[PDB]
Amino acid sequence: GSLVVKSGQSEDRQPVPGQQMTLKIEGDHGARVVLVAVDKGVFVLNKKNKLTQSKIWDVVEKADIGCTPGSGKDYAGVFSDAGLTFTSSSGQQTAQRAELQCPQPAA
Amino acid sequence: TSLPTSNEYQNEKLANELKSLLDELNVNELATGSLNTYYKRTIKISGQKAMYALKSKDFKKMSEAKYQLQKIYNEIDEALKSKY
Repeated sequence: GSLVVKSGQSEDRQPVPGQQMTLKIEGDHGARVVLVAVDKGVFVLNKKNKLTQSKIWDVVEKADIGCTPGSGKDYAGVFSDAGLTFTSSSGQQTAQRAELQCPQPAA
Repeated sequence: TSLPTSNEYQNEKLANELKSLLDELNVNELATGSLNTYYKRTIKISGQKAMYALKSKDFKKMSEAKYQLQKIYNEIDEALKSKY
């Protein structure tokens, strides 16, 4: 989707402590939003483990069952490297795989 | 009689404006009693500024205190309406 947080006011820069201000949140209709406002000094002490959208996609890619940027040794290796199983009535079928992880490169 | 001169009438108009807000000052300071501590802090700070400005007759301080006291008054008005 698209969630955006911005100020409602368009002037009165640097508000006063305790002052009322308007927080404006633009986002897809029907979604539930959770908020947290923290002093940046806490992150100057420790900014580790900060969750973000990029690290979310990082965990998704780390759970991928595909192990090759395409191609393969043959038609069976194409599907087996992509993460697919193929089987036909004729007899042609994908290579057997019994491991969740991807084979490790030699490096 | 002769009519008042250039600035005497103007200075009186400003003072009358400040006197008006000061009459309801004790009410507004009281009204913040059930409001958040931000208002209670803000109005008592803005209150003395107007009080000193009136007895000093300083145009600079009387002008600012007027608009300073007017702003916190408007903040209280919105606060009471949204508090219901």
